Amino acid sequence: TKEDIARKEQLKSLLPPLDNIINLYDFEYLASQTLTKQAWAYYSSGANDEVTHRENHNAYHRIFFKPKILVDVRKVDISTDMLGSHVDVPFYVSATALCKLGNPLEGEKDVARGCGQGVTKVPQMISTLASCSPEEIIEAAPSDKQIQWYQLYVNSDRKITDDLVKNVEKLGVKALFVTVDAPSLGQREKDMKLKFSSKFIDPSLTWKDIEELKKKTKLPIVIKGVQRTEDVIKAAEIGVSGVVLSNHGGRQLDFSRAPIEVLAETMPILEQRNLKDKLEVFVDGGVRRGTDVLKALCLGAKGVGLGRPFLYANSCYGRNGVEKAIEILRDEIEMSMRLLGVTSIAELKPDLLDLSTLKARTVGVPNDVLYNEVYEGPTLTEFEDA
Amino acid sequence: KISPAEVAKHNKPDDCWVVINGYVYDLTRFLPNHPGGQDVIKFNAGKDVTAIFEPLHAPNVIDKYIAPEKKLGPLQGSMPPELVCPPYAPGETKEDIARKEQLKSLLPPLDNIINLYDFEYLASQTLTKQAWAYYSSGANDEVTHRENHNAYHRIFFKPKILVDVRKVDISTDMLGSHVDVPFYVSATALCKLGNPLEGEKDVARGCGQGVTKVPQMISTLASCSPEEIIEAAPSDKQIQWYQLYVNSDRKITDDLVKNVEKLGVKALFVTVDAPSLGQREKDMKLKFSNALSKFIDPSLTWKDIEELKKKTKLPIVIKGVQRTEDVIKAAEIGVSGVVLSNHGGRQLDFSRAPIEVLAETMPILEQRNLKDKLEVFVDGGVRRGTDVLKALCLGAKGVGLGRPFLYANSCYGRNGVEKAIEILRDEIEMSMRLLGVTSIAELKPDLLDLSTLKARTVGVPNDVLYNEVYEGPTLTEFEDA
Amino acid sequence: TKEDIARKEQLKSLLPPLDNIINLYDFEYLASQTLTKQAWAYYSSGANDEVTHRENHNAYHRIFFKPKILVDVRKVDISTDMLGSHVDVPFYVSATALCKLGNPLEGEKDVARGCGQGVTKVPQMISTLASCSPEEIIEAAPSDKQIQWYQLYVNSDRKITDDLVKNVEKLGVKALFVTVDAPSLGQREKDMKLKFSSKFIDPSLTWKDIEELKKKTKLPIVIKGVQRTEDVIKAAEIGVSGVVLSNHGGRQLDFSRAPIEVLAETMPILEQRNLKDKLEVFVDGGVRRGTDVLKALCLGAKGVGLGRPFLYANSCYGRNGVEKAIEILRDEIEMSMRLLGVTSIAELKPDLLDLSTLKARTVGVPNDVLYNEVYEGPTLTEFEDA
Amino acid sequence: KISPAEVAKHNKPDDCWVVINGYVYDLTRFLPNHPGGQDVIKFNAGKDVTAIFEPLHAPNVIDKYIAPEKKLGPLQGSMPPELVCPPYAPGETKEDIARKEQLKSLLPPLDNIINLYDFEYLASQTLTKQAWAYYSSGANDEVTHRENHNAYHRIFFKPKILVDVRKVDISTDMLGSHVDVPFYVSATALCKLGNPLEGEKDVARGCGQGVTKVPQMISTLASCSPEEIIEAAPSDKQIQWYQLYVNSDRKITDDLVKNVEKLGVKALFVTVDAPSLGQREKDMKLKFSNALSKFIDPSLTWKDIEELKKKTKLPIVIKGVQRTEDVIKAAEIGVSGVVLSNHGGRQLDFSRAPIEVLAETMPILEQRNLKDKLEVFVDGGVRRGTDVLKALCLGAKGVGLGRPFLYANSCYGRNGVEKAIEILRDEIEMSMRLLGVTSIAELKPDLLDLSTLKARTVGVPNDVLYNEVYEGPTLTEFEDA
Ligand code: HEM
Ligand code: HEM
Ligand SMILES: [C]C1=C([C])[C]=C2C(=[C]1)N([C][C]([O])[C]([O])[C]([O])[C]OP([O])([O])=O)C1=NC(=O)[N]C(=O)C1=N2[S](=O)([O-])[O-]
Ligand SMILES: [C]C1=C([C])[C]=C2C(=[C]1)N([C][C]([O])[C]([O])[C]([O])[C]OP([O])([O])=O)C1=NC(=O)[N]C(=O)C1=N2[S](=O)([O-])[O-]
Ligand SMILES: [C]C1=C([C])[C]=C2C(=[C]1)N([C][C]([O])[C]([O])[C]([O])[C]OP([O])([O])=O)C1=NC(=O)[N]C(=O)C1=N2[S](=O)([O-])[O-]
Ligand SMILES: [C]C1=C([C])[C]=C2C(=[C]1)N([C][C]([O])[C]([O])[C]([O])[C]OP([O])([O])=O)C1=NC(=O)[N]C(=O)C1=N2[S](=O)([O-])[O-]
Repeated sequence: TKEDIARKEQLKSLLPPLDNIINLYDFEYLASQTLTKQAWAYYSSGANDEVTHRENHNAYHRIFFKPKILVDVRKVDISTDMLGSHVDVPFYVSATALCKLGNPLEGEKDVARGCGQGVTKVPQMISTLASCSPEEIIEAAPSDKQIQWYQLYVNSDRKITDDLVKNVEKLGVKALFVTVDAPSLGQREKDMKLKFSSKFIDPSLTWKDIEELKKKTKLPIVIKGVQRTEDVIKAAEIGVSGVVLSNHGGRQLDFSRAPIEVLAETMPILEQRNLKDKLEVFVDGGVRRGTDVLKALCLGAKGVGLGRPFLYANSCYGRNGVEKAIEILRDEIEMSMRLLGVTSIAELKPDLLDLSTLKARTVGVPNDVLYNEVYEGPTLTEFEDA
Repeated sequence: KISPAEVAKHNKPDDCWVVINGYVYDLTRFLPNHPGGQDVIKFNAGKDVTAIFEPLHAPNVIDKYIAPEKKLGPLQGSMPPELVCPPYAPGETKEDIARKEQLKSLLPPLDNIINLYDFEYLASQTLTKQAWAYYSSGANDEVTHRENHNAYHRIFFKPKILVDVRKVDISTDMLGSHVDVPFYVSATALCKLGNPLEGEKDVARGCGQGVTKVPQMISTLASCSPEEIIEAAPSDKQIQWYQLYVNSDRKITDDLVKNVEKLGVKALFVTVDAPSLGQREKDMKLKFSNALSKFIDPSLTWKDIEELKKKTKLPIVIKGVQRTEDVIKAAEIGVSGVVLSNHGGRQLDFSRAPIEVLAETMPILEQRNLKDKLEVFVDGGVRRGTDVLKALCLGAKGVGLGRPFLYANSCYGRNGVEKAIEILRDEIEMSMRLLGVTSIAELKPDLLDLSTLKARTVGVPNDVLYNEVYEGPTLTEFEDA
Repeated sequence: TKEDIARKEQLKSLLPPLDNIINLYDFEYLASQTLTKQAWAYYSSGANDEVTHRENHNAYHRIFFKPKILVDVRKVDISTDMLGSHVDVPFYVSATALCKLGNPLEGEKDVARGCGQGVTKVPQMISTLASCSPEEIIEAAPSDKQIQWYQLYVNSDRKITDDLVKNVEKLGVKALFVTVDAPSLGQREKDMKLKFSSKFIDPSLTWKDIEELKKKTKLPIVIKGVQRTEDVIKAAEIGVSGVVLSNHGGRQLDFSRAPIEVLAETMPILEQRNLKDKLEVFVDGGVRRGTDVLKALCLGAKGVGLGRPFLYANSCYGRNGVEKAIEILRDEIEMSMRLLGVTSIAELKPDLLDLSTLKARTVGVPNDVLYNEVYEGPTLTEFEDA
Repeated sequence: KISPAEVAKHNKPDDCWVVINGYVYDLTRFLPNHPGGQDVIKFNAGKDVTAIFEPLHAPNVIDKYIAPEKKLGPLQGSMPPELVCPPYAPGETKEDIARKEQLKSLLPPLDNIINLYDFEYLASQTLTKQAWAYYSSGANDEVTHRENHNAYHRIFFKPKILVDVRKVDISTDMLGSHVDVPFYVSATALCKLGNPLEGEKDVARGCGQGVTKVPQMISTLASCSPEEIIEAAPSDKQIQWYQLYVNSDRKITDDLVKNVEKLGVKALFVTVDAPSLGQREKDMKLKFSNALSKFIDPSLTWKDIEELKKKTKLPIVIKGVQRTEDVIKAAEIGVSGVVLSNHGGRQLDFSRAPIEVLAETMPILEQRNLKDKLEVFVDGGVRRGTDVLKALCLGAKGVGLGRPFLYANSCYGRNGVEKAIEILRDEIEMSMRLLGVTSIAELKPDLLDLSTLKARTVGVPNDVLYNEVYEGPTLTEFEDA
């Protein structure tokens, strides 16, 4: 109801200067105060109780580092290559449907500008349901070396997909991410709630359709949305290039595991089934700090993705916001490796980690209301009255 | 003919004379065995209690429980005016109207309810204090009632991708019939507290009127008679199940089984987990400023259930089993099923959550080959479609809900019970696709991550001095705000 | 400061009628509002951070029951015998120094009246630093069969102790509890704090002094204050009768284990070293409900003790308070056995218990301030405005 | 002679000219290597900065760090009035006086402080915002800083009874000397933020004036010179230890070791866990509206420590080891000790708590026989006497505290540092009796319950809808109140 004015006093001239944004949560606190209710509902939502959405972040907290001291770390190099090309930093913007709800004027173009306008050029997955055409987004994209991938929601009308694959290969996208964790649109009750005052995606998809989609294209194929060791090993038996261990930001099945627990489980199997070199394994979901990024790289992930932080940077400070988020994260990784005693993404191995309490995901017995309610704790000292 | 004078006189505990609907009853022998505590009858002895009485009981109870020669006689004209008891609402102020504006249509239109918690919220705001305490309470500290639900959250899923999940089919077979859904309505006592006009006649209706029909379990302590509730059923194809408390006068029980069998209920669920009434302190508290009885016999034994099979042709399900050895025993006397339950945490506190006993029991049932010969149901704390799926993956034939159907029926009558069925039917169908399975038959434990099932912790007390002085990081302030 | 008047409007005629006290916590909420600050400080205190004081209660919550259904439980008998005599119920009032701070007019006499004035007669441990003489307390004691024990703080001046042992044996006390967990008076900073506006106990005590104290008396001897399996087995090698597994209500060493964890550990060793029949093992600390009592009895304890609940019942409703607390607890035990499917304290064995998470005493990693601070949960439905 | 005009001119990042105490300095080469960030120097370039400068630095720093020919010359008379910088208190309003009434004597009399948390509380109320942020902050999310202390609580005790604990003796030997206590004061940088007049000269004093004297570790970044701090020591028998950051200009480091060795410090603690400055976001935040440098060389290697042994006769302790393999390496190059530390959680977040690495390390040190040849110290989050005892039982020779001595010295100067020593000396003595041991030598791991050491959990998110609607039990209301 006419909040738009209050909200406008918020973003107009009260957002702080980008030089004061310390971490990816600041982009998120500011976007929750100014985005429109339906932008906010749609970007932040999770499926149902959002325990997977949050467990995704929190599972990073079950893993602690075992650093090395007295290692020369004057120079640290954080570039890696993902899926053939060499990339500046080991993370990427992952794909967000409808980026124009938050940044109406420039949509997923400003993200494209942000991933290539600064020193660091980060990859950008363009969403099949992006609110700006592939055409435009790739054209906004400031800088040759900055790479871009299409993620695909195969349609029931396979005609539309085949044309679309062909048209983006024409446009030079550098790989195909087929999202398979969404045969139906998980329930996101925050949306639902405010929406009170699908043909588009084919629920029939199958590994055979991935096999045929292989033959219809030359780009590399990454299945986005694996959540089991068994389908990582399958995506390897039908020969795709990649697999993103992901549960769609916890917007699809609640009580799906966090990707980092599934990565730590799958990688030893890959190594024992000898498949490890044959598969790029990416991981996204709830990654908010450089040490999160680094924990996933140490276990074997090739690149970790981020959806919501970029998206809220982009919605509050447009393409410049996305540049600042790209470097905030770039400095976190870089400072932490220096502190970890490694100098290059390939040095990042598992023995930099204490994985002994990775499975200490607990649900504690219900608090004792009454005992807690009569108990009074000690008190600090006081200060003279006056 | 009995004079008011003579009547009123006997207002004392070892001589309870009371009047209900212009009739005097000698309730002396009766009150220590009144299911809803003897306090009510004791206190209101020597009065005309009909307003307490008439709106909370099944129409058949005076005839069914009191010896014929205790129905004393007609009261002459009427009581003294301050001897007719007004409707029982302990602790309720004149609130009755503020909670009636609260419910009168400020209750949101029934197509805006997104989940089963919405009905809890709505009922906690509009229901009568006696009925909220009665419906929402657990035994003592309620740690088993909360634990019943949180134990679900110690289980994660292990989904399949790129499976054609175009058509998914959630229907199944429970106890001989084929049901549309894998959940049912468990027996709750006294539904008229929250739905004074229809009570159970409305859950008979929401369960059967729609394109999905859910099994209904009727309670031995239901505020409507089993005839009234079956007669309310709108569909000829919906299943009703009768739940039994066996009385110390076993002929009373024996007539009751014969009766519900003729009305055509389809199974007999014999509750065995309340030999004594658990202590529900929110209720208790509500009378102080507002445990045995012969009614539930505290002597049932495995031999009784052995004798009941012989008296009946309905399948018998033992409802209230809390450990594997009793699951295995129930199997050995050839009963058809067992409902793993702790009665919604209203009886022993620190009884375990049924999802955890089921994860324990079903592998022992498989290894003993008794697995295919006993259907195992589970209830307690099931609020979402993925709780139901966690139980079906571990082996339970069917999942019971007692409390969400009581708040739904309480705020919205039968269309609440039908809406509540759609919420949950959609949530299950919806996560069967995202799990990559298309039929209940495909739910297997290899779809669950069971490795932290047992990670039920009690953490050490924390340090109020360390945390009293710690300040966390802060977010950026706006230039304004 | 003149709170005494407000406080007096509290206890005078605003305490609820004893018939409305539902559980042992109600006695505690009411005593915290009316006791004098120094009574309250001294009764509720723990050593230092009070984590042992609370862990004592909470460790009961790590243990869940495995009940039996379809057991005739029309009749349940909860009496047991402790230390030779046969006792009504399996719990006892444990010893509280200075009971007159809360009940100034009748001190530990009203407790003595309370343990024998009703149907149930419960034991009463009389404290060496009780604020009423043994003489009086035993004389207040209404009823022959009601039993009473002295607990002893041996003095440095052993003369005073020897006379005192002899004088209480004269007075018919039924056993000696020597408290050994207190060679110094643990720091109870709530006291300390309000006290801003020892020869009495011998820190030299040793198992030899217990050996000699055996020869100077005929009463049975219980060492109160064992906290290790090793000294349970020692108290058995020098032949005393009992041992109370206790850490003095967590007023002595913080980070002492809860008695119930130590009981569950010690009892199998006793059984394997064959000593089990030779030792009564009691257990007190943080027992507040009948199911607590029952969990300790199932593992082998002979009787569980309670300090603070009796003490606050006694300070708010004097001897009648203590009667009501004795029956509140008596009905809890009795209802729960009925629900457990057992009919007699000897039926209470370990297999009535799920001890699988007894050691799930966890300290979780620090909450993530910022993530939690930007996250907003789902919302219940609302109700029309008006 | 230099004219104000010429000076002020160069107020730009690649030409920093600044005036401090009537003297112009060319600080251009210098500011990217200024330990307290280059931002301060950058911003105040072209001004007379003496009020920022004079009150926060050791008296010897311009002479020790700047090339002699950069000390430009005398400034002629004085700056423009709005070019003399006022004392740095970022984000502090005129608050300086409300916090000065706060501290002026409404600070409670020093014999009422019951524990080390009291000083935290008092300093958080009276200290300057720059100094509270600086002293109290951790890296990033601060989970290692809090975790440093809570890890203690995952260890319980296993006490002895009926042991004669009449006389208990807490004294011990650390690094060759015999100390009265098993704790010491770890090096904190900039003590003048919280104690502007004496800084470190007062912890030299509280540590030595009393009947108990505690070892003091002096920082390479101390706001007083190592001479001033040793000269302040009141007792001839107290131990001072020097902590080193080695600089990229190794001659600067080499002169510094030679110097502190002549002043008679007793050990060299070489911090190795901050090659780069951890990101302490409370500080950061305080300048926005208020990481390498050559100063700490990011190239030290095990060979450097190998070369330092040859240059020195002090024992060398490596301070900042976070894993067993580096404990074992430090042992293999024959250094005397290792301080298991993560620098008070100010450097890498998700580094482990030192009490847990020590429980891991000491059994591997015993089995390799290196156990007796390396003294292992531990710091981080030690606030009570039973934390110290948990570390001594597991093997640590001595426990370090950096932050409680900084709040104590900040609110109460040297008598705070002496009081803080008594609080902790009493708490240790006191629990050695209740453990039943009378000497540090008797503390062994068979006195600890170590079975839940590793029970460091992160629980699943909980269900805000289930808990939003649950109401717990309530206590009895008074008839009144
Ligand atoms: C005439 C014989 C009676 C029979 C056979 C009878 C039977 C029952 C039964 C089967 C219940 C269900 C218990 C539950 O689950 O809560 C009940 C509850 C109750 N009855 Fe009766 N009743 C009788 C007389 C009375 C009388 C005379 C009163 C009037 C004071 C009364 C008041 C109640 C109340 C208040 C409850 C609900 C328990 C509560 O307070 O939550 N009943 N009765
Ligand atoms: C003349 C050469 C200088 C030397 C050798 C020097 C040295 C140092 C050292 C060793 C520290 C300790 C760092 C810490 O742990 O926080 C420090 C801090 C600091 N210095 Fe200097 N400094 C110099 C010039 C300046 C100047 C000209 C300013 C004036 C703006 C200044 C302001 C500060 C401040 C503000 C800090 C504290 C860091 C904070 O803000 O928390 N320094 N300096
Ligand atoms: C957030 C989001 C949105 C807004 C949208 C979207 C998304 C999300 N997604 C997801 C992804 O990309 C990822 O995975 C992320 O997010 C991760 O996590 P974080 O935590 O970081 O956030 C998606 N996906 C796909 O594939 N596609 C698209 O488009 C998307 N979107 S939806 O579908 O959901 O709408
Ligand atoms: C809640 C409830 C009520 C109200 C009542 C009742 C009950 C309950 N129950 C129980 C059952 O049904 C179940 O189990 C349920 O509840 C579970 O939980 P949830 O959580 O889901 O809810 C019962 N039972 C029988 O059988 N009967 C009857 O009636 C009942 N009720 S009482 O007895 O308690 O009254
Ligand atoms: C509480 C208390 C008080 C007040 C006092 C006292 C006590 C206590 N104690 C202790 C005992 O008795 C026990 O152990 C109890 O308490 C248990 O716990 P609960 O939780 O229940 O509370 C004691 N002890 C002895 O022995 N003695 C005496 O006297 C005592 N007291 S003091 O010493 O501590 O004062
Ligand atoms: C807190 C602190 C400050 C203020 C400063 C500083 C520090 C700290 N550090 C560290 C040490 O000393 C230790 O480790 C402690 O702190 C532990 O924790 P607590 O929790 O106990 O407190 C340091 N270190 C060295 O070495 N140096 C120096 O100077 C220092 N400081 S900084 O660097 O960071 O500035």
